Amino acid sequence: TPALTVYLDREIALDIEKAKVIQSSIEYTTLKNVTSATEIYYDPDPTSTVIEEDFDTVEAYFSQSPWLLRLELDRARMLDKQLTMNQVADKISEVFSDDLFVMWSEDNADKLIIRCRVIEEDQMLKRIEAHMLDLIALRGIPGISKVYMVKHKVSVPDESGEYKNEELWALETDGINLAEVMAVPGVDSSRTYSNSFVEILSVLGIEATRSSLYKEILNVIAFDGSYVNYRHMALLVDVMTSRGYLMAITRHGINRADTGALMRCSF
Amino acid sequence: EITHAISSAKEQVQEIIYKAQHNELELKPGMTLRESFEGEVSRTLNDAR
Amino acid sequence: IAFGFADRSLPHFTKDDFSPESKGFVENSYLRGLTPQEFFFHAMAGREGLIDTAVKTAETGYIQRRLVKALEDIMVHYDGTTRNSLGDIIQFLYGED
Amino acid sequence: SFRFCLECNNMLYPKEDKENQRLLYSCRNCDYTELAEDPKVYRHELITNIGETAGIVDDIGQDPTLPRSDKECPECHSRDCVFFQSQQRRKDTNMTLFYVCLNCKKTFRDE
Amino acid sequence: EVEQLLQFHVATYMDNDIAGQPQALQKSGRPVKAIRARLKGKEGRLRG
Amino acid sequence: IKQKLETQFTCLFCNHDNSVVCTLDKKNSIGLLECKKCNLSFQAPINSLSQPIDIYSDWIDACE
Amino acid sequence: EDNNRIISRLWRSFRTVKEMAADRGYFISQEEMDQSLEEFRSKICDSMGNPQRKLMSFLANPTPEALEKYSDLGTLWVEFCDEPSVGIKTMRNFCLRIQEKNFSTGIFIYQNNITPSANKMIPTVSPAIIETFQESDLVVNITHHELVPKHIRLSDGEKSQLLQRYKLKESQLPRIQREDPVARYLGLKRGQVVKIIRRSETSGRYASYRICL
Amino acid sequence: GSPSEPIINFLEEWGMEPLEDYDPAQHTKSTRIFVNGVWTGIHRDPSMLVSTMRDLRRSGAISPEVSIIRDIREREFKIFTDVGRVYRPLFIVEDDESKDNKGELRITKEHIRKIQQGYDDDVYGWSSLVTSGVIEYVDGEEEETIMIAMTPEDLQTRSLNDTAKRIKPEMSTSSHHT
Amino acid sequence: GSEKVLIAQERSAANIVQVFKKAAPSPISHVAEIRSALEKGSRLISTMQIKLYGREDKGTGRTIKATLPYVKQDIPIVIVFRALGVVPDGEILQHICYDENDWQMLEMLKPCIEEGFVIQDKEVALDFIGRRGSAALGIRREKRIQYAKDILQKELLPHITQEEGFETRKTFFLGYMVNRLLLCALERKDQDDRDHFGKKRLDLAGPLLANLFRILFRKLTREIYRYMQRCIETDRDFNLNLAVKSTTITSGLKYSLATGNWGEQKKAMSSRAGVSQVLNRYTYSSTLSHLRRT
Ligand SMILES: [Zn+2]
Ligand SMILES: [Zn+2]
Ligand SMILES: [Zn+2]
Repeated sequence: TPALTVYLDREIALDIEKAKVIQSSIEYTTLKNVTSATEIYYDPDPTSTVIEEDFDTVEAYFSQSPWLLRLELDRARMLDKQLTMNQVADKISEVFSDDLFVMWSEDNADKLIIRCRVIEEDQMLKRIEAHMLDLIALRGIPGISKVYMVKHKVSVPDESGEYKNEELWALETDGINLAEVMAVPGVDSSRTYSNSFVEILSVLGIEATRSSLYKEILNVIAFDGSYVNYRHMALLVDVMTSRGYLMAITRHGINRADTGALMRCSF
Repeated sequence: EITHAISSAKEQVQEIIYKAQHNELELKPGMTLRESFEGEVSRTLNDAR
Repeated sequence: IAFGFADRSLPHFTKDDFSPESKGFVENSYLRGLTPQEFFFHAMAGREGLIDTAVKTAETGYIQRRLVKALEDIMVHYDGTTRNSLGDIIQFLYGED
Repeated sequence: SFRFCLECNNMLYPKEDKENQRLLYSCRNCDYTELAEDPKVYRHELITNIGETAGIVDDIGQDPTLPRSDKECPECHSRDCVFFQSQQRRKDTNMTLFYVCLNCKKTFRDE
Repeated sequence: EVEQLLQFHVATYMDNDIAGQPQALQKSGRPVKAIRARLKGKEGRLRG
Repeated sequence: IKQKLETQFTCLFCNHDNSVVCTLDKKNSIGLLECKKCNLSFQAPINSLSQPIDIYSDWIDACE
Repeated sequence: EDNNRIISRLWRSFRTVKEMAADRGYFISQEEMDQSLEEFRSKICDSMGNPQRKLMSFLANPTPEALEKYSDLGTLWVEFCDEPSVGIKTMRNFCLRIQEKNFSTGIFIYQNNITPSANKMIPTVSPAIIETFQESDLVVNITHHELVPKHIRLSDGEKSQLLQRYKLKESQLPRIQREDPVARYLGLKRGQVVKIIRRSETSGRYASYRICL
Repeated sequence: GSPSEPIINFLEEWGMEPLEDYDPAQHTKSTRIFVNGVWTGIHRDPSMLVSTMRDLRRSGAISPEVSIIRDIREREFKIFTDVGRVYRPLFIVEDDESKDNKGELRITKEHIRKIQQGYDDDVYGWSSLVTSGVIEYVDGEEEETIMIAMTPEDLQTRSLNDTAKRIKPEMSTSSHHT
Repeated sequence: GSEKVLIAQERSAANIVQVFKKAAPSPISHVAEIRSALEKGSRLISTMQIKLYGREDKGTGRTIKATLPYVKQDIPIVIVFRALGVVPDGEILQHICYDENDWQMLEMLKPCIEEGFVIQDKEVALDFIGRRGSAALGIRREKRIQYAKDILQKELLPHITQEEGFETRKTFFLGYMVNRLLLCALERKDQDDRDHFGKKRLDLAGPLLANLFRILFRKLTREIYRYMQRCIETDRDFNLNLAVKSTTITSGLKYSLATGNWGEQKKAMSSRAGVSQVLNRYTYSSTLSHLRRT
């Protein structure tokens, strides 16, 4: 269960609108997540079409290969994620150049339809569709599937000197991507914590990896109400973080030491 | 009183079932309809017990 | 209680039954009297718990053995440091105090 | 619905005749070519709903393990019908029940 | 052939758990207890 | 890309085992069996699911 | 639009590079460290908004305090690369420019990635030290994190005193890889000892020592 | 253990169509018949065939160990006559709506009297009750398409408030149970 | 003098198709397995598997391949279907699927038909099948086809039939298997529960002793064959009793009932141990519980 606990700034943690905006900008969204249906049509006339549903649309918009890729999107998915047709068209164009036409329909229509034309090609269109439904990314950080808005109660000293509980808004993002999340504007790039120490060792360092490991061990110990002294966990996290890298508690990290052979062969 | 509390818990579970089967149940963040329904039923039963 | 049968947990109930009495809710207590369905559910729960305990005890023993084999040559010397058998300093002071 | 050939009994493939500029269905083992009636060739449904109310049987009323309800039928108006949850085995399947009467065999929900 | 047989015997005398070939069996059915199996295992030398 | 493999088959002329090279080309669907001893060459038409055993059986059938 | 966020990321990377140069002991003017974003956009961006990486290269000299502490600190020439794909054509010109102006340490910053071929053209510039850093890895200063403490590069005399007090060799201290971000932030070399002052819930302040490989 | 040849003979005598006369374009609603795993044929009206097979199994012409399963949702008819199937005996409740014995048990006090006496009124043991038609054997697969009752008192609706005894389940999810 | 009791063994039922799903690090998504057994004797014969290749948006062609008994590589369903008897794709799709309105099944079967198109008849299909069925070098086409026919007849689904001229039942069974696999892969039906008691069998003393006696009788037959191979060249009439050794079967039965090792004496490894156990005679309840133990 990889998860990142992102903390927001002070001017943002007390606002739900800015927090929701940051969550929407951080959440990963691709074309496959918003695509509802895809179809392949044979349109020999580039200026007209055979389908009577998109007749008045193309006849008002207009005023190569005959194959046409017609993709119908979901209105609820495009409305909840706050995504428009212009942004999707621009994101498709920025990666397709002039090798694929893009014709989008208005939002006031009954169905969100997008037509594409290519300026033996039977399986080529299927391959192009499979490549589009696996690489076209709209917005967001890659690796962030779901985002949850959590309320954190922090004991802050008041202006008079007394500690009081303050409720702030933080984010919990599924997946691991600290290097790309820390660089997001409006995100506190000094308090973001990650549950995976492997990525911490590569992003921050070994000193932060030791603290993350100690925090994880303390949480695992105290989840069931048990309590263990700090010296034991400190020695445990210092032994694993002695050679500079993460040393496992298996035959790969223990037997790879400069100790005696009689001691290493006893495990 | 224990029997009345058990009957009230059963009535609440039946109401939750009726709300979930009529698209009138609130969706939990990060959970589907069945998962949220099962969690709510388990929480209600634990509170009643 | 998962639906072990066809959309049900026991043949004494109807299909698509999400009632508490058909999903493992023992209404009666030990003094009153457990129904055969509630008795079977309690037996299943006890068997699952016993199997989980008998499976996790060996895993915990293996984890403890690995931790002991990893931490066995650590000894605090007279200079206050915490080093192993090779002499590498793990902590400059035991417990940082 | 993908048809086949009536001569060598084989599947057909879509082709574009450029001399006449039209879509045709032509075989690969012989020289049979017919006219196409639907410009649609391939269709992929991402948010599909097929498999929910598509499987309807006639002997569903002879199963004593299915519970009964007191819903009124919109056709014969009978007080004897069965009901069952959605047979779609998806993780995001709605828990909306579907009712089936023991006369006209009509499927309806409670929305 | 005799050289290969002698090499196989020498190899099985010290290690009977060689992969890619069947192990040396006794006249009863069970394989020969080599010197490698005497050290490893729960009932071995070091751990026993 | 042509696939050049070394098989453990036996030549049907010089009787030399482990000396049969199979060169398959799926772009033109052509298999070639060559011997590294008496130096011969057998051409055969292959497909997309062909294998050196298939062309070996074809050569055996053509030799008899 | 995208140009605004690109210029913002470039300014953040420049501020991180300035903070890294100031932490290593080099003299940085107070008017340059506290540079705002509007002045940065007015000085770097042209008429269309495209920045110029050649106009951001600067030179920093060590402070007198760092010169008294470390006697092996020279000039630091910071140069930003204009080409996204660093190849054999740019590395040769960079090495020639470094060897011509007798630069002591030159920090290289690329845009996209670096081919493995040019990676071999870095140790061949000795005794000059060339360190490569990614732009995306320089957007956020990792030293300002809560879990990342403060590292102080110890001198030769302090290292010798610590080794004589503890009576140990150089292979008995906690090691740290050279590819570590904290090690690369200070330009650590093989044989340097760093001191870490961290927080401990049992005694308050704790002082530890590490050695780079 | 029981052979499958009499089962196939009875199925062919009743009205089972062979596999050579099967076609999905014409038989888009028939029910397949599986005997010990292998597919034998299809039937157009399995409602009468299953009833006749159950009547023959309850009469005595077929061995009581033969398991008969009818999957309506999957449209399958399985006749298991293999060896090693764990089965258990259960009473037979009249479910046919054509007599006054519906809703009650098929076994009455006369069967108990004949069992206690050990003979009929012009040996009588457990096999006699099975061959009569009041107790039938069901395995794990046949238990999937049947409705069993815990106690006979639950077969009929009652008209309490006892703080010492247990509480019976309400069972208010279904309107009427069969 | 020791009281030994045979403990019942819980095994999986035969002549049934069980569909399961594979893990993520694997190019296979669904696997339908069936261990086929003969009706007479109740012994295991072989096990047939059908695997659907193709991960979620990974694997290009989502083709299905079957594993025949005594084979070295997987063979697609189209090849074995054309080698059985039905060569046109229309008849194959009619025997496999029974719903022309559903397009998902047709789209899933399209890669299989596209991959199995180079085979247009039955001769080349049988020739390609026999090459993978553990065939030697030098069988030639005149005998490779006959070997592939014998491989496809027996071994492959023997519970259906074994006589000649009865391939329609095998084709229908293969079509039903493919239809069930496609229905389970389309998320229209849950996977088969392995813990279902309806698909389990309890082999008691009957089938186990039958298999043991069959193995002992095969060993005695081999011994009698070897004895007659030597007591014939002398041109002397044997006394019959001297050719049958009554010690082999008795010794094997005694060993298997005393030590519990099910199998031959020289093959103690890879054998089920613990079939015969010492009868606990501590009390009546202990014996009653040991007599009914699986
Ligand atoms: Zn044709
Ligand atoms: Zn009706
Ligand atoms: Zn040769």
